[PDB]
Amino acid sequence: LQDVPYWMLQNRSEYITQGVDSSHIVDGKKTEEIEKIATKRATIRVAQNIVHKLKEAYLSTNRIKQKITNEMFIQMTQPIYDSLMNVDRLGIYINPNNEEVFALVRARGFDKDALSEGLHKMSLDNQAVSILVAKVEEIFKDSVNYGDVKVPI
Repeated sequence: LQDVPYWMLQNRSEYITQGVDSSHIVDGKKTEEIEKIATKRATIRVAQNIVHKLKEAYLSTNRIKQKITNEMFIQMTQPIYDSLMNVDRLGIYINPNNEEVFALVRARGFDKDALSEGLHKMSLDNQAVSILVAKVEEIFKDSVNYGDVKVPI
């Protein structure tokens, strides 16, 4: 395993459909296992980045009429995560100081009908669900501009 690069330590919130997370080496787990854990966490981070962007676009030029609270935004994380598809690990690295494994992942897509169904089972009205799902689609469409970038251009 290569050492974590500086770019993994920089703010990468612009790369919404990419996620970076980590796992320490743990008692009686070997590296391959820890890598699976870091990668799952990295994928959960993608869902959290999307939620953050939805909350951001809400609290702007928002068109959503309904009140959506912080708790409701948090509660969107699972339905988004559940809908993610074709999540590629772009990179796996080790921190030399503490043995901690870091993963970089990118979600290439999401299952739009699954997300819709999930949001419809929260207290989100029809218009809210439609705009939110639209916004997730736009995030994915727009993600081609960064794509699989590692070292930023």
